[PDB]
Amino acid sequence: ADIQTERAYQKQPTIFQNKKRVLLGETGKEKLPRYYKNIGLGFKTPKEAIEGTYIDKKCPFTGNVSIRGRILSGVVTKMKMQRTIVIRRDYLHYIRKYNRFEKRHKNMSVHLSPCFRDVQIGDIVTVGECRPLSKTVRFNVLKVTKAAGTKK
Amino acid sequence: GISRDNWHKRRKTGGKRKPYHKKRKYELGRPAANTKIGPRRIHTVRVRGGNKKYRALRLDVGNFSWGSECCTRKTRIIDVVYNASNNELVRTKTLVKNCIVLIDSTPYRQWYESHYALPLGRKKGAKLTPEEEEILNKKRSKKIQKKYDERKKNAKISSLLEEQFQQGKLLACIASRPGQCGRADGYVLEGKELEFYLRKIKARKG
Amino acid sequence: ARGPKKHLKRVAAPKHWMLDKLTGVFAPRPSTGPHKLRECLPLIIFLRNKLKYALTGDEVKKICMQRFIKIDGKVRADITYPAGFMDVISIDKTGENFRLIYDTKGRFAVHRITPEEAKYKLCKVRKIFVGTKGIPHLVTHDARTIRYPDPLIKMNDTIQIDLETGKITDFIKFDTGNLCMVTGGANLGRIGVITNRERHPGSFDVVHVKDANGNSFATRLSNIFVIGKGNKPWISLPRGKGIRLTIAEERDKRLAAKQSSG
RNA sequence: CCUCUGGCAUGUUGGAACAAUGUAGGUAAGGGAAGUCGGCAAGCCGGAUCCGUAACUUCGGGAUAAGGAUUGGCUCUAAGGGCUGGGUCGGUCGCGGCCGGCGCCUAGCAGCCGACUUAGAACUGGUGCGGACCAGGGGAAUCCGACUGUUUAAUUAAAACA
RNA sequence: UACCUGGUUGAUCCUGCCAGUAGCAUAUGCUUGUCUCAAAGAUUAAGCCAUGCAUGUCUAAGUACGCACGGCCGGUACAGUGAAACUGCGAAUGGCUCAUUAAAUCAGUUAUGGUUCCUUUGGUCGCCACUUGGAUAACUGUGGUAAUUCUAGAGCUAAUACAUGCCGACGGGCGCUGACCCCCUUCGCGGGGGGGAUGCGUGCAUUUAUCAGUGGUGACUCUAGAUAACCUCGGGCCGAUCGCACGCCCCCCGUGGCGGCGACGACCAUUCGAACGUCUGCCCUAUCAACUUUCGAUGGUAGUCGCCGUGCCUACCAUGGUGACCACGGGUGACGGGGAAUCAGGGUUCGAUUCCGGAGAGGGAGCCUGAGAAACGGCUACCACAUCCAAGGAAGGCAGCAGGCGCGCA
RNA sequence: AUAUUAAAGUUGCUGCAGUUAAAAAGCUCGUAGUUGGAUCUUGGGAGCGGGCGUCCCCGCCGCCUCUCGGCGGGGCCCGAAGCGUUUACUUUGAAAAAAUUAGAGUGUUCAAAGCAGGCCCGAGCCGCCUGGAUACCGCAGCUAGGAAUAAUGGAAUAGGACC
RNA sequence: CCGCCGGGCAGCUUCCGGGAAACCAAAGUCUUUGGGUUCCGGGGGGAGUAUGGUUGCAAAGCUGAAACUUAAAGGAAUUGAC
RNA sequence: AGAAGACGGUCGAACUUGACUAUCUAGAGGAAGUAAAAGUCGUAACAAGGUUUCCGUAGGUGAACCUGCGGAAGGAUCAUU
Ligand SMILES: [Mg+2]
Ligand SMILES: [Mg+2]
Ligand SMILES: [Mg+2]
Ligand SMILES: [Mg+2]
Ligand SMILES: [Mg+2]
Ligand SMILES: [Mg+2]
Ligand SMILES: [Mg+2]
Ligand SMILES: [Mg+2]
Ligand SMILES: [Mg+2]
Ligand SMILES: [Mg+2]
Ligand SMILES: [Mg+2]
Ligand SMILES: [Mg+2]
Ligand SMILES: [Mg+2]
Ligand SMILES: [Mg+2]
Ligand SMILES: [Mg+2]
Ligand SMILES: [Mg+2]
Ligand SMILES: [Mg+2]
Ligand SMILES: [Mg+2]
Ligand SMILES: [Mg+2]
Ligand SMILES: [Mg+2]
Ligand SMILES: [Mg+2]
Ligand SMILES: [Mg+2]
Ligand SMILES: [Mg+2]
Ligand SMILES: [Mg+2]
Ligand SMILES: [Mg+2]
Ligand SMILES: [Mg+2]
Ligand SMILES: [Mg+2]
Ligand SMILES: [Mg+2]
Ligand SMILES: [Mg+2]
Ligand SMILES: [Mg+2]
Ligand SMILES: [Mg+2]
Ligand SMILES: [Mg+2]
Ligand SMILES: [Mg+2]
Repeated sequence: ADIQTERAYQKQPTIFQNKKRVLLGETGKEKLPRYYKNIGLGFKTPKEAIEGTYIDKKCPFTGNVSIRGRILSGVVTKMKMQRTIVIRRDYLHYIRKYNRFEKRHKNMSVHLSPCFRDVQIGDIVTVGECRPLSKTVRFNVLKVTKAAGTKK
Repeated sequence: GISRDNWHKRRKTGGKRKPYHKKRKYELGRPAANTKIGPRRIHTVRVRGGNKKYRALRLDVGNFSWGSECCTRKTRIIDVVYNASNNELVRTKTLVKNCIVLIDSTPYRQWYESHYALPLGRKKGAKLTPEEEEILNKKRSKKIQKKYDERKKNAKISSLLEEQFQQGKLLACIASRPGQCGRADGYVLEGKELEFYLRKIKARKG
Repeated sequence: ARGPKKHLKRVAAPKHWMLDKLTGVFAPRPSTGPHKLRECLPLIIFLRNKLKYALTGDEVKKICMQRFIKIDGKVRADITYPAGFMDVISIDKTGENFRLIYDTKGRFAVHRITPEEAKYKLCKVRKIFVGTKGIPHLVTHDARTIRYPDPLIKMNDTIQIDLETGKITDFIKFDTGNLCMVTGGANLGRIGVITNRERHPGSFDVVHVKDANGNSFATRLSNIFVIGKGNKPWISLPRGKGIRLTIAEERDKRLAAKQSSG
C-alpha cells in the first residue's frame, strides 16, 4: 500500500531491508534506511527526497542516474506524463542577411523526480543532462524556482 | 535480422523516419532464451568483440542467498511461482530476472541447525531423537555451550520463514539474467517483500 | 568505414609534421602506439626529413633495421612507431640522442642532448589507480603503468623516469609557481610558471601561464605538462626557450641576425 | 432444425416391380453464357467479430457499397458485481443492553454470496470449424416514376392512379 | 573601379521592361607556333557489360622425410636452399560512385559516471612433464562427371593446427570447525584467562548476495577491502605454454643451476578507433492544417534481447507526444561539410568531383567468418537480367584500372 | 548556344514601390505575431600625470562574510560561500583538422606555382645558418571583465535583519 | 457682438519640403535614406481565365496557375491637328 | 562426439491481389486564347465620339453591345446670388 502500487515490489536497490533482532519494538523509529546521494555541481539534494519514502530509479538524487553533460534552464509547460514533464526552451535565432532575429522554441521532454511535489506549470526549471532514460528523455529535473509572480 | 534500433520507428512528433542505411550487425537482436526449469542446458553465443553470452535453456540449480542469515547454498530451483511482467511466463515456468521462484529449503535448514543449534521445521520426534542430540551432546562443555547460548534471542527467525521451512521450499527471487549469464542466482524473499509476494500470490489464487 | 582505417592521406596528415603537398597521395600514418597519431612524429619523418639521414622510406627502413634507432632507449624496428613528446630517440651509432620537444611554433624540434640526461625522461601522470590487492598504479601519458608509486604523485603531476629500470625517480607536483610547457592548441611550445589554475566543475579546467618575459597567457589544463619546481627546469629546453615572439619581434630578430652577424 | 406435455396414423386404398416419358430434388471432368429474345432456370453470395469502404449527394445518405481477414475442439489467464461486519478500552445493568471515554478502516480491509459476457494466450486435428439449420451476389451505366402508398378478385403491378 | 548605354514619343519628363555590357562553367564553331601547370563519362542510364589486370603473404625464430635442388659428416633425429601443402596474418583499408537520405545525413559542440575494441605500447602472467593422445594435408596411389578455383575412396606422415594434462608447496601460512588440555577464582552452578590434535575452506576472472567504510571524482550503486557461496559445467579463464640463437658455472663428475630474443595467452591501462547519446543549425512547398496512437504514438513498472543507456522489443498500467515560433505530408535537376563563382558595403548563386563524414555495390532480403562486415573483386535466397549444358546439371555482378556497347549537347 | 553572378535600389536588411504609371483588404473587432512612455547612484571626495588656483586625463570610496579555512586564547587575510536575482549585449581568454583564402619569408630565370633555400667555404668546415610564419574560421557551446541599453525578479490578506 | 482654448468638416495661402508631374502642409520631415506595425506591386497580354479546394439554394464569392504569346503597354505634361 | 531430416518460432526477399499517390499521354465533340490575312457585318470607344463614359449587379442582343437599379468623375459643371 501507499508506495507499492505496481506488480513488482518497489525497493530501492543498494539498501538491504532485513537485518534485525533487538528490543524496543520491531524495527527502528525511522524504520527504513533511505538511500540517497548528492548529485553535485552545487545542487541542494532536497529534503523531500531524503525525508520522503517514494522510490524512483530515475531520481537524480535517490536513484541510479548520473548527471553529466549540459545544464539547461527551461520552463514547465505540461505535467501530464507520469514522473515526467515537458519544458519549453526559447531562444532568438540569428539570421544574418537581415541583421535581425527569429524566435524559436524546443519543447524537450524531461524527467521530473518526485522529490518535487507542488511544482506547477510556468515554473522555471533547470535540468541536468544524463543518460537516455526514455526514447525522448535525456534530462532530469534538478531545481525549480516557480517564483514567476504567482505567490510563494 | 531481428534488429534493435531507433531509426525504424517514428519521432517525437510522430512523423515517419526514412532509412538512410540498411541493417547493421550490431543494430541487432537474437531470439530469446526463455530458459525453462529442468536439467542443465546452456548454449554459448559469440557476441560483439568475441566474448561469450551463455544462454541458459533449462536450469535447476541456483545460487540463492538467505540475506539476513548470510548463508548462500546452491539449491534446486523447484518451481516458478510468480512473475511481475507477465502471467504467461509463470504458466510456462520460465526463469528470468525478478521472477519469484521456489527453491529447496534444505541447505538453509541444515545450516541453521549446524550454526544456531536449534531445529527448523516442526516435527514430533523422528528428527529430534537421533540427529540433533548427536549434533548437540556436549562432551566439551564450557566453551561451545557458551557460544551457542551467546547465539541467544538471536536465532529468532521470522514467522513466515519458519513456516516456509516447515513446508520446505523458499520463495526466492532471481537476480541474475539467465539468458546472458547462464546461471540463475538470487535471494530468499524475506520480511516485507516476502509478505508482499505472498499477498500477491494469495490474490491470484482467489 | 567497415572496420579500422589503415591509410593516411597527405593533407589529412597533421601540420606539425611539415609534410609537403607534391610527393605523394599519402602520409605515413603512425602505428598504434604510446601517442595519439595527431600528436606524434612517426620515426620515418623524424629520420628522412628532420634528420635527413635517409632519402626515402627505404633508406629509413634500412637504418631502422641495423637496429640502431632506440626510442626511449629500447630498440624499435618500426618507421611508424610514433615517437612523441618527451620520448628520446637515442640513435646510438653517431650518438646524438634527442628528446623531441615542442618548439615555440610547435613542431617537435630536433634537440640533441648529452647521454647523461638522455638517461632520464619526464612524464605527466594521467591517473592513479589502486588495482587488486591494494597495489596502487600510475599511468604516464605515454602508457607506462608504473606500479607502487609515492602516495603523493597525484593527477597532472610529473615524473622523471629512469628508462633502464623504469621506476619513478623523483617527481614534481603541479602547483602554482612551477615550470611547464603547453602540449596543445595555440600556446603549444610556450613555457612559463603557472600563476593560476581555475577549477570549473565538469567543464574542464583553465590554467594561466605567466611566461618569463612578461606574457601571461592561458590554456586548458589537459595541455599543461610540468617540467620544473618554478623557473628551474628538469630538462634541457630547445633554444627559443619556450618564449614565443610577436611576428614583428621575430622579423626584427631575423633582420639583426642578418647583415651584422657573419 | 431436434425434443417433453398433449395429439396423430401420412391426408379417399393396398401389394409387386424400378422401362420410356414425366413432376420434385441432387451431382457433374475441361471449358464457362459459346445457349437463348433475354443469364429464363439454377449457381455464386450469405451469420457474427476485426479491419476497410468509391463516384455521386438534397450532406440525411450512398453502405452489408466495394475489398479483405478470422471462426472448431480443448486448457488456462485477465477484466468487468452484490451483501454483511469496527462504536474494540472503562463502568455499570441484564452472550444482550445502557452510559462515558478512546478508535473512527473516512487510501478502506475482512469474510460470505451470485449471474453472465468480453478480451487475450497455450496446445490440438488429414486446413476443419456460421461444419446441419438459417442466410444479400457484386459493380459500371442509361430510360421512367421523386420517394412510402394504391391498381385491373380470375392473363396487364407498370413508366398507370395517389 | 560603390560605372551604365540603345529601344515606347511630333518632341518632353517619368514608370517600366526588353536589348546590350563584363565575369564564370558545359557544349560547340573556326583557328593554333613554343614552353610550364592541369580538369576530363558527373549531368542522360546507380543502364549494360567481350577480354586482361586490380590482394596477397616467410623470417635466425610455427610444421619439410617432394627428393625439386644440393651439401660434407655422418650415422647422435636434426645439418643448408626449398615447390607444395597445413598453420598464422591480411582480404573491413585502399579504389569507385553519389542512387537513396531534409534534424536524417552532416558541422560545430558536448557525454560515455551508459559500451565494445585485432593490434600497438606499459603493467600484471607461482607419475607425461627428460614432454602425453590421434588426426589430417601436400605426397603415393584408385577414381567419378559433358563441364567449374567439382571433388570421393585407399595408402602414409608433421604442428604453435586439434586435443589431453603433471611436478612446484613450505602436515607449513591464514579463515572457520574445534578430540581435548592447562591456569586462576568459587560452597558450587558459574565467571575470567590461555593453549590445542582431527576436519572443511585454503582465489586472480565469473554469477549472486551481504558487511564496513586504501585511492579517487563534482559525481557513484566508483576503486580497493571483509564474509558467504557460485562456477558462464568438457562448450568460465589465466591457473600449470611452443620456437630460435650463441653457449657457461658447481666446497662437484653426471647431475643441478644460466643470460639473450621469438611466439603466446587471462585481466587492467594504452592507442587506433568504433558506436550510440547532449545543445544549435538545412533548399522549396498550405492547390499540405492538423498530425501521431492498442501493429509503440508519448510516459510509467517488471522483464527481453542487445557490447551497453533508451518503446529496442514483450507484458501490465497511464493518456500522453508534435503543431501557425509552420508539425504532418509533398517536392527537390538534394549526398552533408570544408569550399567555389561572383561581388563596394549588404547579398545572390553553386558545391556528382582529388580532404573529412556518410551511403551503395543490378535490385531487395538473410547470414558465416572474424576484433571489425549484415562485406558483395564472401556466401544463401527471390526477382531482374544474362552464360555453357552430353538437358541430369553447372557457373555470374566494372558505381576498381583499361576497354567496349548503349545514352546523349557532353 | 545555354546555366549562372554583377549590372538589379528590376525582390530592396542596408534599399525599391502602392494620388494619377502595376499596386491600401468595403468597413470595424480580433488571438497568435511584431512593437511598447517616463522613472532608481548621483554630482562630489582624495591623490599619481598633463597642459595659491582653474581645464583635461589615470588607480580608489564586487557589498557582505569572520556561520566556514588558516596563505587554553588570538590576529593576518586567503581557499569556500549569500556567486556574479536571471538573461540578452559587448569585450577578453580558451577551444577550434589540413587543403583552400588572405598574408609573412623565399629571383621556381619571370610568372602561375612550390616549400624551401642560403652560406661559408681553395672543401680540411669534413661543415654551418636557417625557414616550413601570422590572420580569419557564421551561428551554437565554454571562460573571465564591463554593466549604458532592453528585458527580468524581489516587502502589500506582510515581510528583512538581531548573543 | 468680439476674442482665447480643445477637438471636427473643409477652405484659401506661399520658394516649408516634396514630387514624372498634375499636384500635395501632406503626397513634407527620403542617397543627410531605419518611430511602430498590417496589407500589398514587380513590363504588357494570356487572366482573375484553367484546375484543385472552399463557401453559396442559385447567381456567384474567396483562394488561384501554367503553356502560349508580345516591345512596349502605361502615367504626367507640351506643341499641334481635330 | 555428432550429419541429413522434421514441429514451432524469428527475420523475411519474393510473388498474387486490391487501395491510395505522383507523373506522362490517346480521345469523337465542345469551348477559349493567341498569331498570320489585301476577307465579311457593322460602328462600341477616344472631340457631347454624335445616347458622358465608367463601376457593381440583373435581363436581353448577330456582333461590337443595349436597358434597368445604386454608385463614379477618371466630366462636358471646383462657381448661379
Ligand atoms: Mg547584412
Ligand atoms: Mg573506403
Ligand atoms: Mg406418403
Ligand atoms: Mg394410409
Ligand atoms: Mg381427408
Ligand atoms: Mg461442369
Ligand atoms: Mg449470344
Ligand atoms: Mg446462336
Ligand atoms: Mg434468376
Ligand atoms: Mg452503389
Ligand atoms: Mg442524356
Ligand atoms: Mg413509382
Ligand atoms: Mg389480374
Ligand atoms: Mg400478375
Ligand atoms: Mg520615333
Ligand atoms: Mg540582359
Ligand atoms: Mg578510446
Ligand atoms: Mg532527383
Ligand atoms: Mg556498404
Ligand atoms: Mg552496373
Ligand atoms: Mg551484401
Ligand atoms: Mg567489381
Ligand atoms: Mg541578377
Ligand atoms: Mg548595387
Ligand atoms: Mg520599381
Ligand atoms: Mg489607369
Ligand atoms: Mg493603376
Ligand atoms: Mg481603402
Ligand atoms: Mg522604456
Ligand atoms: Mg509616399
Ligand atoms: Mg525608403
Ligand atoms: Mg505582369
Ligand atoms: Mg484593298
